[PDB]
Amino acid sequence: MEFGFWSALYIFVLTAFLGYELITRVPVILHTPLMSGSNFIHGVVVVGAMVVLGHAETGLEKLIGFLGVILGAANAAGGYAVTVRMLEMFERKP
Amino acid sequence: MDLIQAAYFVVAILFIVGLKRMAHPTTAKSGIVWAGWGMVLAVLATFFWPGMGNFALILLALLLGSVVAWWAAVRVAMTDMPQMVAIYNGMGGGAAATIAAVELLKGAFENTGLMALAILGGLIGSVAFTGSLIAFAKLQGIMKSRPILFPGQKAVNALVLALTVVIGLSLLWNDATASIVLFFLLALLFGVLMTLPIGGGDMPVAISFYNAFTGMAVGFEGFAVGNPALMVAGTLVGAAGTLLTVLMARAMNRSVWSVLVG
Repeated sequence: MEFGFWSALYIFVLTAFLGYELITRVPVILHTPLMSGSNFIHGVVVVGAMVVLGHAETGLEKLIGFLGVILGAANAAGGYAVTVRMLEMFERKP
Repeated sequence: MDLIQAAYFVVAILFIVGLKRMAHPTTAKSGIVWAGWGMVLAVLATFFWPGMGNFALILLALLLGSVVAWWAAVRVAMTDMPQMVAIYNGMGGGAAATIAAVELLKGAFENTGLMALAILGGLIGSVAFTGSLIAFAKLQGIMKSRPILFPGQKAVNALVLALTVVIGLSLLWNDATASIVLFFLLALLFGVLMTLPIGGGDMPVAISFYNAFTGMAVGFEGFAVGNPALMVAGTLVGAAGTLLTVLMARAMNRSVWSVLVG
């Protein structure tokens, strides 16, 4: 891994343990909204695509970096929206 | 470096707490809100990356993708929410691959182990991408719902995957720009092939599976390039996502492997 190979490996595994751990004891009714929110969260891919795009030369790199950001932005935007709508199903009417 | 570090750090705390709260009944509604700020902070803070340019392309692409996507999510019937989760997921993975792909063809890697990480994330991303699209198609009735089977499929799938992995490793010795497009074609190709056999009724577990897959994709992508916001959030979701897939399968009184096959 990166920025200190061991440093990073500790991060990788701790984050993985921590992630796994937060989700144990989730109820069934919350499965798919949980899926939507976690799907929304890996929406940060934009940030990575954004940096690829920001440093792109050669034009191929711009094209494919341009798609990267579109794809990444929809993942975050769309995922957010969808999660919110699922959560509205729990809500009463008056 | 240090204020971005500081921002991206607070972003992790916001995704962790958010994901934490999405998982409990009283606290679920706030969860998405907390993670929301996470995104905002992250998207702003990355403008200050040193050496940042092409800002017009950037503002275009953020604006284009975010709005068209928002537009769709809001109009769709509640009944089509599974495929929406699928298709936004697919594109998350496509992004993971694009990051990989660009860096791979500026060959901007000194450490060959990082290169390997990037390639792994590319492969996993590309699979999630087309994999999640086949999922969408099926739900939407654009394709046969039920398992699309054929003569010696098991073998052709393993074969493409094997061929993909192999020509993927190739990029470590020879990173020829021809090998790169081939690598991705094959990774996208294996994405589709993987999901043909998956029935429409099992699709919730396939989608949860691909969610784990793109999370992982982006965490790998984040470690390879030096990006903490991806490293954390990526694996956080990859790890939570694989557990989710187990629990969703269990709930559906069936197993993950079964879902994958016929």
